[PDB]
Amino acid sequence: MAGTVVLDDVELREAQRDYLDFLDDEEDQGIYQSKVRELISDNQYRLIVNVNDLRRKNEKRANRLLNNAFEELVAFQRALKDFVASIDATYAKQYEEFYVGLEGSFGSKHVSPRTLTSCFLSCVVCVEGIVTKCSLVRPKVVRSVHYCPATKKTIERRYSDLTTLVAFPSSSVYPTKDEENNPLETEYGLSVYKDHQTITIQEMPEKAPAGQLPRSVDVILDDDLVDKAKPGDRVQVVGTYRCLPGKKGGYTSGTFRTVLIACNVKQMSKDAQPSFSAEDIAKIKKFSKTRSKDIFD
Amino acid sequence: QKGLQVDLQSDGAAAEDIVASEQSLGQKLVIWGTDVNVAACKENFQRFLQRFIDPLAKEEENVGIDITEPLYMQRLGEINVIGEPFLNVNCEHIKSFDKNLYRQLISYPQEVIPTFDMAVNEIFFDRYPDSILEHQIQVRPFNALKTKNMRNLNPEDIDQLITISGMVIRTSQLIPEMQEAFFQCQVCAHTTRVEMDRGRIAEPSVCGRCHTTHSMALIHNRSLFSDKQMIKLQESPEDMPAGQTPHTVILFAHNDLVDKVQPGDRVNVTGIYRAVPIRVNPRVSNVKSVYKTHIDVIHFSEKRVELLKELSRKPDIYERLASALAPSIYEHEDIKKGILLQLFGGTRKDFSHTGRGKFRAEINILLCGDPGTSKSQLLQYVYNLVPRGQYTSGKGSSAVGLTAYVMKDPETRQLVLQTGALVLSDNGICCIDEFDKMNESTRSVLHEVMEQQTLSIAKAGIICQLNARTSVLAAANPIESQWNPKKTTIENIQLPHTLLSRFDLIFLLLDPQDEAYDRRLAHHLVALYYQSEEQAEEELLDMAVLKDYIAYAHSTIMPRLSEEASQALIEAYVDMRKIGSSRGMVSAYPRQLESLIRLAEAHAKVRLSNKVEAIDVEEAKRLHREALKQSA
Amino acid sequence: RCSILAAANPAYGRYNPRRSLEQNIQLPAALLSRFDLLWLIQDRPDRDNDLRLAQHITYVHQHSRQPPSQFEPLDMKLMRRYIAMCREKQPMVPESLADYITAAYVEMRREAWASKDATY
Amino acid sequence: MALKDYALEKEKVKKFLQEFYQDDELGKKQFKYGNQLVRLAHREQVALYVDLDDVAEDDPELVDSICENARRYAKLFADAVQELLPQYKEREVVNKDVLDVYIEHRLMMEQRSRDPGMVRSPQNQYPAELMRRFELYFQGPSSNKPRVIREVRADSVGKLVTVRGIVTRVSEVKPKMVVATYTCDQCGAETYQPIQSPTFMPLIMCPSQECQTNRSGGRLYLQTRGSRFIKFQEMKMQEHSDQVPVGNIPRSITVLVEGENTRIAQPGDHVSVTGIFLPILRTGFRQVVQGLLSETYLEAHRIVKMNKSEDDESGAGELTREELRQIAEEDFYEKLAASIAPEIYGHEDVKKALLLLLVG
Repeated sequence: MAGTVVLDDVELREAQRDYLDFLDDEEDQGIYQSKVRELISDNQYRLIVNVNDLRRKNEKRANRLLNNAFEELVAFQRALKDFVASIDATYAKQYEEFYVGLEGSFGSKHVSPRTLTSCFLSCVVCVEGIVTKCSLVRPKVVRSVHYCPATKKTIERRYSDLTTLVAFPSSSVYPTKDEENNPLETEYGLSVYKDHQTITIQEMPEKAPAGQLPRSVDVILDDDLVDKAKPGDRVQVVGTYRCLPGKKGGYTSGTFRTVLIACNVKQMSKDAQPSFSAEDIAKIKKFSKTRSKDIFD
Repeated sequence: QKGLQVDLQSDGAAAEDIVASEQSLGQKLVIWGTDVNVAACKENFQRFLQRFIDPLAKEEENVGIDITEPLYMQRLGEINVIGEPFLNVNCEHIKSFDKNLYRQLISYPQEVIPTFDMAVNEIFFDRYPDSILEHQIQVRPFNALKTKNMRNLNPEDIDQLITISGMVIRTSQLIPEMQEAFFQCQVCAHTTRVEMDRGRIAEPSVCGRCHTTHSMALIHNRSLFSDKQMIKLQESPEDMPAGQTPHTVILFAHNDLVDKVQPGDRVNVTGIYRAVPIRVNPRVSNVKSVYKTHIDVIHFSEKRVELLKELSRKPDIYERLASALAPSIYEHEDIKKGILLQLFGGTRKDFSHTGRGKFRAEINILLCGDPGTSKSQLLQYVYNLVPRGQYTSGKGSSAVGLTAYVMKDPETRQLVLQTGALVLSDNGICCIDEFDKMNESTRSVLHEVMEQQTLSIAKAGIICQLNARTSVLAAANPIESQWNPKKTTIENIQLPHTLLSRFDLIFLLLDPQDEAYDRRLAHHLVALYYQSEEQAEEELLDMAVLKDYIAYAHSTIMPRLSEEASQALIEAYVDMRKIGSSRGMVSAYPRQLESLIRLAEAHAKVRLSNKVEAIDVEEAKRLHREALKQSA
Repeated sequence: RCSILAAANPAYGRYNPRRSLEQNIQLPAALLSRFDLLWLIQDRPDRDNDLRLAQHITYVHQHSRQPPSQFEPLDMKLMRRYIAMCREKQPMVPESLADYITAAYVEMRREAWASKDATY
Repeated sequence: MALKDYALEKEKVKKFLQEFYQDDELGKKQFKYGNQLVRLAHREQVALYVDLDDVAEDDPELVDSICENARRYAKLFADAVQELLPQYKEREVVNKDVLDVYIEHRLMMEQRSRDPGMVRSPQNQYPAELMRRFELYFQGPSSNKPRVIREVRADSVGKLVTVRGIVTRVSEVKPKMVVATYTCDQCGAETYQPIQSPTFMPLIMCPSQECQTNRSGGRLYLQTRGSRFIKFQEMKMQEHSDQVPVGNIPRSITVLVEGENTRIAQPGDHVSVTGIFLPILRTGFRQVVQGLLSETYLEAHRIVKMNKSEDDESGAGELTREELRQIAEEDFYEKLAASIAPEIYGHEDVKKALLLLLVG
């Protein structure tokens, strides 16, 4: 508050034209150019992008992602949209909104959510621990097909509450505003949904001293991760702590609730498993041959 | 509602030709929204009060009103003398006169009923113009020709005359409703009657002579109010379906109709099924999508009685009716023999002049056996046939929850009482099982219900004494569900001596191990096992006669004791005292003496005779003699 | 309308003659003679029955159905679709065969009259 | 996307169910337009069955157009039948229904007021929502395969799918107001406002040619007479029991019941609900609705009663004829007793009583 929000609006005009050439050039061997022709036929939604790829080339904007994680989410919405429609435009017609995650390292900010001083505003924090409670899966409306049974016009309205993808500090109580002051209805014929599931993460109390209390922040899952966050399993999520604006009263005081927009949900003991190598082929066969009496003893 | 009348003529043209004669231009005026015209409905009702002759009217019920002469012509001198200017008009008389006027009153009683209130005043002024009362003469139509339910309410019956009979559980208090507004000026003295019709609140800002805004204060202490009694009523138990709970409709009563229908009676409710949108906020005019269904309350044959009298003279009516309650078991007729006399009980007498007003003449039968062997059909068959039967659970319900207890109610700001099950079946029969394993607290409250006939509950600052009484039956069970000849019948029954002494007769389901006993019982159930329904309505009478046989002697034949048949009760009481052997010198209380008189009144009630002879007295002691040998 | 299929358990696991037959199962007498057939699963030290118990389980490791003996397994829509067509059939017992059922009930009471420890 | 105009749709579907006889599934030219529609005008027929399978086998473009938009491609089917109602006037019988008595006198007055010279407001006329006296039922066509809510994706809604859920809890039937008739008490004029949303709009102003002269605000009165009522019903359903995978979560679904199906369905039975899936427009309540509140629900067209096995009220299903001789080729029974518990062996007399259990 309050000049940090105005500075983020200017960077939005330059952040949309940042990853447009990162996915079109042949600097990263050819991973993005080879997987683009396979995910369209499989009908997915998320693209596998490594974070370490944007550091070996030019180490300039590699640290700007940790200072403002909200501006980096808009670049993936315009880079992938102009990529699918330019290669295989036979399918990029029913879905006009996409989202890309990040896999890899995220600096040194992936610690316990405790260091919340005045130097971590509008940054990125991660809530690590053990998943306890899990909610249900509900289709979250992203790009609703606004239809009007009169003038027959299309409206592309986005929410503004720092909760969805592209949003601004305003309100989300179903406003009645419209570009032409026409009634709009959600047409589920060619709409875009999103599997929304909120889970809670609680750290283990084995490291609690004598004056500190653990925290519990909800984590929003993704779309291609259905039934991948069950209670009784540790994860590794990377979110961005934000706030929700409230219209209660004239001047907004210190009313800021807790929310976390996870950019990518990773599984360590479920989706990931210790893969074998050259040690689980030769050492196992030799252990059963040259044995002593019996290997059961 | 005050609706205007719109003429049905050609707009823009006065009269298109048509001279002298009136062709399609007569009295086409009618109320906008109703096919009933005031100028036409009034003329059709004046002839109904002068040219109506009902020769089929009785004389014992229509005392003071002539039969050959028009009935409504003699009622002109009856309204001005009763005090209240409200005439009671039956809807059945309207159908027998004009069929067109009868269909217009039920289809829309919102403007036809107020129309009748102005037609009677014109006839009343032409006979007794000097006799005046309070306000004006109003018409309260009742007794319709429709019998529907809450589930058969069609959407086309909105704002119509619907008559549905039911039972009123409880009523609300008194809610004053301000009708005509009353104001008083702060400078001068001037009264203003503002009609608050259609639920509207408005006050004039201009006075009479002062003519100053915000100078006429409101005074709600001299206007005319009206009590709003919220009366609840559900479907009648005689015509309710089995398998679902009945629906309760909220009834409203205003004017003199407040505190007229006592809670717990069967009064035919005649009202208008209206609907008003629920107002969520009394300030801002808001309309709820779910309306409130409210009803504004407005107010045997000779082909079957003669057949019941011919069977009373037959000496086999007592044996045929006793065998109809055994659809499977051939023997064991003495168990269900006393149940037939339980529905009759006897005529209740009053002795308030000697300090003993309340007195019950009902018979309480006590049973005992295996709950399932021969008592499975004697607990669910006396519930579907008898409409005054209420079934309840012993262990499933609480002790105070079965009767009338006290429960908090923050809605009315008063600790109101709640009903139960046996408190509603007055002058009938209650159904309740599990008496051997019932609650300990439930056994204590039964020391004054069927004994004192006055449920006095004075606890938690609630002084209330209920006067509900109903014959209650029981079905006990031994400690091992089997008779033990090694011990007496006293140790087998776990109930105390003060509990078993309050019952009249006593029976026990015995299963002898005799070989010839199965030859008369096992050969009967197999004979009717493969047979369908080709012999039930051929060798046994229908159930339509049993329900009509008890609904006639309970309010026509009042038997009483005499001087010869009453002397046998004294000699029979001394012989049954020195029993001994089993228990000893017992039965020295007026309990069995009072129950013996109830058996004689029940036997003479089935015979349709007020005079009790010595024949019915010998039959009363015979049933008590079989109860002694059964438990010994 | 439900068909009760009770799976009770004795007070000592297997069948052990400890006391009367009525007190062996913690259940009142109102539910003992209420059923139609009262079966019991016991165990006897016999190597003939135990030999077949260790044979059919061996074929389970190879085949997921019945062992290759003489019986064959069924599917699913066979025994239920055939038993559903006779639900509306109402058999009629003639007057000649009805006397045999009544005469058999008299002889059935002899085994319960001379032994009060079992069912009645 | 699906931005199609509605000014030309009414001129296309009208010539599909009027001047052309709809052929049945068996290829037989039924005279439904000259038998069922004749008794419809004579207050004898209540509801009429309109099978959507006859349109998919003849005009596949009309069925596929519902998937793109269902705001008008699903309600105009009853409008074409209403236009043929005045043309099917043969004999003149007196009105027996008490509801239609106070309707013929108010419509004749409007004919004497709309003379060529002074036309009144079009809102005071009866369109195609009040003059209709029938409720058509639409079965499941061939646009979507009838499946359960679990296997059907969330993006497949809004078209024309079939839900075979299970009713769990119902409510009280309340007559829903269709055409809210108003009456201005400041000039003596009326105002007809037909509404379809469950919310009610308390209109105060009277947009008429006479109320404009007052210039002070009209006072409308909600007249319950001279309108139309429909048996509205609200219930909550759940997914089918024998149509779930391995581990799932329950999901509620709102299904509206109107017409002849009201006061028949009971909680516990299995039904197959088919129709569209479109949101509602909550505009009227100035207390509950704060901003927009564009809730979405499912609209039902035809409900078919099912059970457990097959799609009919029965405890179990039946087979054919060639499959009966396979089970009835023994003396009595010997392969069914061994089929019980094929993993264990022992006590064959106990397994015999298990088969003789459901018979009773």
